[PDB]
Amino acid sequence: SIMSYNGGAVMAMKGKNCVAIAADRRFGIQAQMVTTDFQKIFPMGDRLYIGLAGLATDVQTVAQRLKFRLNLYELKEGRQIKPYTLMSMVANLLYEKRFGPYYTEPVIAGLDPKTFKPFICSLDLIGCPMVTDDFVVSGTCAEQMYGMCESLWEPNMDPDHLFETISQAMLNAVDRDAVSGMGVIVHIIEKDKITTRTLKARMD
Amino acid sequence: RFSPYVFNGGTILAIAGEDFAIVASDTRLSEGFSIHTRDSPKCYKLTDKTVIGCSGFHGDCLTLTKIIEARLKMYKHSNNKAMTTGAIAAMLSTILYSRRFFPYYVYNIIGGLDEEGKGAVYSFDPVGSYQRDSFKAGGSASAMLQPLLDNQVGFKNMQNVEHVPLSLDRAMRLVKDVFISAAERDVYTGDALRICIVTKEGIREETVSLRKD
Amino acid sequence: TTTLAFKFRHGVIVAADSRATAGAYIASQTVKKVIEINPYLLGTMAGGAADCSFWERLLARQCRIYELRNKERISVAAASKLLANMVYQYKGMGLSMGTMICGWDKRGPGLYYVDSEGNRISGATFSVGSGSVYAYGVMDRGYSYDLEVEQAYDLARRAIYQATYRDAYSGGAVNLYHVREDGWIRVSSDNVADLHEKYSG
Amino acid sequence: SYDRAITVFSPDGHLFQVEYAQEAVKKGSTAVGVRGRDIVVLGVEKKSVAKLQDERTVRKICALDDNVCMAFAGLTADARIVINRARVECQSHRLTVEDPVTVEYITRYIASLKQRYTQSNGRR
Amino acid sequence: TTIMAVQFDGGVVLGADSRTTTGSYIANRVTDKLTPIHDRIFCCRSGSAADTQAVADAVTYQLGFHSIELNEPPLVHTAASLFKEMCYRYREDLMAGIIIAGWDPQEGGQVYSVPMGGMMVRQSFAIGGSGSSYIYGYVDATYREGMTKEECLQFTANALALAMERDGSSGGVIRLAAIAESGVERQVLLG
Amino acid sequence: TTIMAVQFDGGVVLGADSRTTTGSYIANRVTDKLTPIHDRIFCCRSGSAADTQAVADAVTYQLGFHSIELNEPPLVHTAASLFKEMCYRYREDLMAGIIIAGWDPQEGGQVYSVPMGGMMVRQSFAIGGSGSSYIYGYVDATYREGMTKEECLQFTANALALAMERDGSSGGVIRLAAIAESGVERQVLLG
Amino acid sequence: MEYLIGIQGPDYVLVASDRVAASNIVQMKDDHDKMFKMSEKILLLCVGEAGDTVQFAEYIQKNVQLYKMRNGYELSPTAAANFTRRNLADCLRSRTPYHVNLLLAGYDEHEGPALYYMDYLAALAKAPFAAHGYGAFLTLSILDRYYTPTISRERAVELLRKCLEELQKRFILNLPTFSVRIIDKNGIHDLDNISFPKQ
Amino acid sequence: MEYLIGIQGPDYVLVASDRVAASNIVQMKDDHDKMFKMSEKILLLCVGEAGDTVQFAEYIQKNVQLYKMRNGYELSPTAAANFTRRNLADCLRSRTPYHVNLLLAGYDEHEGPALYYMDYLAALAKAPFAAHGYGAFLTLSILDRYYTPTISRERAVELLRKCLEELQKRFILNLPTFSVRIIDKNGIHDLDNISFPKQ
Amino acid sequence: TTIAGVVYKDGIVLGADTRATEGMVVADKNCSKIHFISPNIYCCGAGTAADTDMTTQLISSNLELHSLSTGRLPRVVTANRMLKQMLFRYQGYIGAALVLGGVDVTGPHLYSIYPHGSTDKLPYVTMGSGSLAAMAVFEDKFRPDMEEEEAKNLVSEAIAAGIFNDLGSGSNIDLCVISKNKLDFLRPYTVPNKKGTRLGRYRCEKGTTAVLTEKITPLE
Amino acid sequence: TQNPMVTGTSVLGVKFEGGVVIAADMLGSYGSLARFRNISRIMRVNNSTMLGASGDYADFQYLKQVLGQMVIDEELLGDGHSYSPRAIHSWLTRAMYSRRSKMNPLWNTMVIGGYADGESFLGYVDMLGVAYEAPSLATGYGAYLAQPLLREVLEKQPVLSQTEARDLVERCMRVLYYRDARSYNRFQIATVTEKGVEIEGPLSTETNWDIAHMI
Repeated sequence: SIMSYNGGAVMAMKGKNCVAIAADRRFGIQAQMVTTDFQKIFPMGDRLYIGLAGLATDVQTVAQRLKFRLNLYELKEGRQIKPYTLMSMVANLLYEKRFGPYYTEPVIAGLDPKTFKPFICSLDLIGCPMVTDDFVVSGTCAEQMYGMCESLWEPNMDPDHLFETISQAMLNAVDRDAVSGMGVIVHIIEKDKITTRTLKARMD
Repeated sequence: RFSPYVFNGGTILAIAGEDFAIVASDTRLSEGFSIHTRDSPKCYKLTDKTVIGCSGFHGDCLTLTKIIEARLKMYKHSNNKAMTTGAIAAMLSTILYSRRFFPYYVYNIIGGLDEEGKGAVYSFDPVGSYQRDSFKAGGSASAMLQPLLDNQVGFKNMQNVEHVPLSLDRAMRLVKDVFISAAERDVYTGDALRICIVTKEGIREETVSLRKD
Repeated sequence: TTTLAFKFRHGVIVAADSRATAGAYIASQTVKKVIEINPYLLGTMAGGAADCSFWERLLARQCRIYELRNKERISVAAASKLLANMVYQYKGMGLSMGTMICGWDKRGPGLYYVDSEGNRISGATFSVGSGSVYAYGVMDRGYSYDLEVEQAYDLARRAIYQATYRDAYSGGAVNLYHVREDGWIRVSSDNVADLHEKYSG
Repeated sequence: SYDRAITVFSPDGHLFQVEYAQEAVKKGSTAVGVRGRDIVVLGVEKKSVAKLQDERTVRKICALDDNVCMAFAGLTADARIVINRARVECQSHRLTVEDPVTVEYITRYIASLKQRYTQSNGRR
Repeated sequence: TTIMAVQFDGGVVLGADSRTTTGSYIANRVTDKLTPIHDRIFCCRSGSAADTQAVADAVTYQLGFHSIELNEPPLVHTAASLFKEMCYRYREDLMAGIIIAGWDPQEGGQVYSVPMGGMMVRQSFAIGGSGSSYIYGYVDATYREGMTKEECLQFTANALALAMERDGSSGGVIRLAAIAESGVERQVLLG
Repeated sequence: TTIMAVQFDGGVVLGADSRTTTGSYIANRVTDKLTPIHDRIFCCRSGSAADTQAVADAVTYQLGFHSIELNEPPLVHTAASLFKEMCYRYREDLMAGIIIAGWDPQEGGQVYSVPMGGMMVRQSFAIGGSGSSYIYGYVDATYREGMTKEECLQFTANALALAMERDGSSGGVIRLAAIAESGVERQVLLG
Repeated sequence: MEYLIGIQGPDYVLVASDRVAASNIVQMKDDHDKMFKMSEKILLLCVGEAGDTVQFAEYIQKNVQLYKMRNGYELSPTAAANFTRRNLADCLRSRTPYHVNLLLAGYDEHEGPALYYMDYLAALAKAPFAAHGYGAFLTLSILDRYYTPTISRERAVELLRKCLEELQKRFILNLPTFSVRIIDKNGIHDLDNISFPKQ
Repeated sequence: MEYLIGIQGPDYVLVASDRVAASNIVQMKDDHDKMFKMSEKILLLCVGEAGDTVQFAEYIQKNVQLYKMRNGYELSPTAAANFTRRNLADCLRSRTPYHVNLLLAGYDEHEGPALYYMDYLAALAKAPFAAHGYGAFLTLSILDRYYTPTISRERAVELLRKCLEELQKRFILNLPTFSVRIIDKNGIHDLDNISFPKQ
Repeated sequence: TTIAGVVYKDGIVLGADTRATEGMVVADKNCSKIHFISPNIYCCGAGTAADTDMTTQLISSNLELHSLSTGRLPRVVTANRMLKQMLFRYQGYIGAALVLGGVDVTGPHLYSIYPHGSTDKLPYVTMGSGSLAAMAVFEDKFRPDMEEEEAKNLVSEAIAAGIFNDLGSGSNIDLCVISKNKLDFLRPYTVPNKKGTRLGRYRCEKGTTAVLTEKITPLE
Repeated sequence: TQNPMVTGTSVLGVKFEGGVVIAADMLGSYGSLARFRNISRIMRVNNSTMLGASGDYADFQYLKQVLGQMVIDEELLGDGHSYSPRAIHSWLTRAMYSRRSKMNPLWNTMVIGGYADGESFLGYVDMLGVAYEAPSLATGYGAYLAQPLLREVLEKQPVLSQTEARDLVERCMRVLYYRDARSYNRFQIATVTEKGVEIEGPLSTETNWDIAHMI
């Protein structure tokens, strides 16, 4: 298919007063890797990230049109954007190409800036937003990632056990996929600091 | 026009143990968007030491089961003993290949005991290739069940974790939990969970309810 | 899928990976792609896993009948010729088969390559599979006829490691055999994740 | 399709058509063969020439391959069709297993052709 | 193309048009679609022309040999069962709209319908052909239980006159046949 | 799906079924296919459901603005000419079986037929829809010149009853409307 | 896809082909042999798809060898080439037709040297020189530029040398080596495996 | 269809391509140049179909030259490579999309050497080494076999030598010659036009 | 997807399930399918989920503009006319099946809008994939002028029929009661299907995952 | 059968306490046309089993012919043995599967009711060879419309009396008359008991059209 042309996997998971996001590192064309440091998670202000998965053009294209509209928002207004507001901004951006659609599926994760409350959502390729309270996934290996998160997620998790759950959810689901792998990067954010770790995965 | 195939869903699961073999499956038969019945298991007892699971097109699963049960009788009338578990798997590989150019749309997993009282799991493709494994999951939700058992049974992707073999008690609650996660996200996984346990003394059965969407 | 085989002074080396996929889903990681026809012949699995499994089991039946009638073992040239003729009768019907036939013979080492289309060729080095072109590049650099035994083990082991690194459908563990005078001997079976820490430093 | 048992057992355990055929051999001309350690030598006798016939058309030493010669006795009509079926088999061996035919292999083809032919229906 | 059969108490009444088209050209301007099989058993044929002529001769072969062997005049249900066997075995190759009607000494007049599928059913009145769709509403309101013979000849004449006027593939002249115990009265009618 | 309009001397009589199908499922079990445009001008619509609803509102927009500007009750031929212009310009996109009928002070009752092509013709009685093919033979023999109003309500009731019984796509309940100089008498009938 | 050539002289036949066994994008084998003996003075040069070149051409070989054992003497090159044409043409209108292009070369004691030409539709042609493959479009124009009916075998080799140097100038495939035979009154003789060093 | 390579070092970028301009079965030109300068420290290497490689790549060249005349200083290699990606991606969902595969090489005074990778779908990739063409399947496995991040430019050439000798061993196309550049703190330098003598 | 509506003696009861299935995989378990239009008019959506969202927001924006200009309460026939004039313009390429209901001055009004632009006023309607199972409950047990306790009991039974008989449906049942003076929107009306409880403890501790590289960046 | 010419429609069936009841209408459609309006779509097999069918009607007369012969030739053996209803269900399953395997199917869908040895039997048979058992069955559009009405009674009340079942069928036949374009208001009800097989006459429904006065 078109989504399986480059592969990819993005997972977000909600914790107690924190939220983690993870993605793979492989860039490739249908059978053949090219590099293992392809960026798929982009910062949108402090304590608010976005992950993109799908066609590798629209990963780099939408992440630049969205940054274009975001800086004009935060200069016309005097404040940073709420996590709920960005979801309506992306859903506008994808729906304008209703018949010329971008082949990507965004995943948004971040904390609310005033009251530090987590927020996760995901969108299809024409912008149907879906907010949840436990986890959202996007990419080619979606069904493998549902078997992980339905069996491993707990309601109230400190950032230590939140890291261990989203790591074991990614290292086993991506290992079962063929066109996704070659490393996993994990961002875990919270109101005081922010933490980026890279996992020891199979380069197989 | 007339298409000869349809997908009826279903999900089977087998785990080989040290002195046991557990085979489980759902009990929902359904094609399209409708429901035919809420009671149609896939646990088929071949001998007292071998249970087969059959998922896929249900018209082929009915036929293939009756072909096998005839040939177990033809072996005994010609050799004065029952088939072993490894002999069944070598036989059924030839049966599936015999219709190479009009294949069965059936996924097969054979669980049972060997000659030494150890577990054995043989998983098949619809053409008839196989190997012996410790655990396999076949059917519609096979993409959801296989990553979970790599973590728990295979002890994969973990650090500083001791390697204890799976007991019978741990393997029961491991099976019961993994279908509850599969029934949430799969539309095909059904309502009752028929679990068949093959030991050195016979075959026990157990039925566990699920949600009924 | 990636297999390779090359012959040298001290017999024939056979190696393969163990990943079998289904679309983008990985079915298993432990598929033994070098099947054991005899105590003196070896065959690989490339393309259709069930078609290579059937027709090479059917070849092992046929070679055993030849030995009982003639009271010596079959040659490597005769064994591949039987396999090339059985497959040709189903040409165009859609068989996927790209195996190789290895084994010691009265004329020395033997290494032939049999297709489902009807190709039957000799040679010194071969590499079959989806990631076969990744195996040729590293194998052509370190190949010599006069390799040592422990050196030829390291060549074929690292050559599979480079193919699984680039190809998406290749991976698992690295099986490794050695065809000798009396018969084949299983050498080792290394995981790729263990070779990654070995070959890095 | 002529279906009739020609070769049947006797009441004392013989096959009469087989041992009647061994007397047809017992009045064909004599053929002798010995083997040396480096050169074999076989040669028929009783050419019985009439000095008005072509000497090559009456030959009874023929070759199945380069390495395999053949002599016979008995009646010559049945001989040269056993030879022509043996030439086909030793040629089709080369399309199979690449070495030329061993001399032991071609006699198992002839003897098994000759046995099952005392077993079929409607064949002397 | 437009065929019709109505029974009454003593027998049956058959009727058909006479136009045979080839796409849009009138190949045969007058056509006898009422084929005799036996002396008291007719059929009226529709659909493909070469198919229904070949089947009607094979049934005439089989029924004539059947009746000369039993030495007894054959049944209408017997003749209808023979068309069913050929139209069902060869349903992938035939386009036949056969209606079998006729008088029998044991049961009187019968009317059977064998459409293009290959089934068979007895009816009080049958109707078939391409132009038969335009007179379903007329034949439902006008039909009355227990007619005489002279009303059934009037009833099938008005019904064929309306389908011939409205359909393009029907037309020509109306052929009628009344089968009773006494014999067969055929006539050619127009208007 | 099965619509019908018959004029008499003082006015017209309209009738339609109430079944709206989606392939083989009954989407709407009761449906008003008799759409008012003006106070003495109706239309009954068939073919595509979303197409004929959109055209009937655009003509109602144009005819209402036309009559308020001339300050005079509009003509039936005027309203029929507006459906012709939209169904001909957009004949590649529409599937409409519109029949326009109604009373006019200058000419009495008129009945116009606009089929799927986009033409227009005045008739004494019109008939349309999918199930209208099965009652062509009935409506030809039963129709009689110079009926009263009470006979035309009987005449369209029996004709819709036969098509609803024989067609699968028609069915439900019969809606009738009689338009005269005095006004419009609508009624819902069954049987 | 791959190439062979047919120079025929007054009392000899000079044939040559490449040595490359191809694959998807790689070459499996660099010393392949397209040359099939049937008799002591008859060769066979077969080009086509994968399975049909090996099995059809050795099916011919078992019938030519059988003719010599049944009779004592060999076929002529004319009858051998005209026996192969019957076997394609019968198997052409069938469920499994062979798709091979070939040219046969032979010497006889009566009519001297002979060269025949065939395709995958079984048309014979007695030709003084011929070629198959896509390189035949490049190399036939050099060959009729310089051909003489009375050409010696020493300068026929250097005519073949010139005809193959141009094939490595304006032709996109690799083709490094070429095996050469020669047929005369004394039978088959191997010439030098001429090549171009790619080092 | 045709080949180029991207070895990148600690303070240099080593690029090379072939020189063959192809046709139906013949080669039109044997000394073609796939190499396009834009600045004194930025090259461009374009591969694709017939018309789009020449006209797109010189459309980029007139915009990079225009940036230097309007401002006085040149683009960075990062901004130059990220300007080209915008021009494919805008022209992709259009009536006339360009079908070219390219990789850009540059040196900067701030961040040193840089290499980027693109395809006909406009995806960027900062890579230490890359290749296009069907020969990339053959030659990437030699290159990561022997690559060191701290590799000197003298042994990087002989690494390129080894990487091209194997391309004339198991690859069916001809490819006789290869033009080599090198980019460093002093700009573009021509190296030796390395080749393999087919005589 | 199963949406349904009814008209009782005073107002309108709307109902829907909460599931969104991408392919044959359950994506969302709590997708809200009942939307806001005006303070007296709601609408239910079926079909393409992004097409129903962006359409039900455009029309709700226009009636907010229209009612604030006229200064009075909107009418249900206005929201009908805005929808079926824009869906016909897009020629059915926007797949949006809608059940529209509200209580204006003239009373309760219930519409059903098909994605080609055809509408119809009815006393009870069902849309969605499991619409056929819900219509059989309405066809057997409808009666005109019911009280709202019978109406809430009838609709929740009809939505539950699409839960247990359709594959692409089935979770908590939403309801909304619209009357002349009261608006009761309430999502968890009933929970017919729970999740089973876990048995085995899968819990891992800190240190069971190998990490290659970590980075810490403080914030304020 | 490549293309079904004259077809039937939905067939219902439900167990009760000591017997099975099956109902279906009396219409053979042809495309969208109702040609044959007095056919019967329920066959009474010997004394304790019973068959209805949907799909192509000319294929149904074929199986009516073949099963008619398999019962006649058995009963004149005097064995004291008859076919159980699940033996016929097993036979008819093999007849479907062995005929799609030759890519020439029988365009039917069949419901087998039966009461032998104190217990009820109700079996489903598909064109492709899919077969199962259930306490309630429905084919065609009845699987979408009438089948949810069957299950919600049987899950709240597992066993039924004979009068409760016959009432519950007539409600589901009314639903299929409203919401199906291929139905007809003339049906017949067949019922097995321990006493035998009884097929009732051309029954009719009672329709309600009070919502048609709602503008």
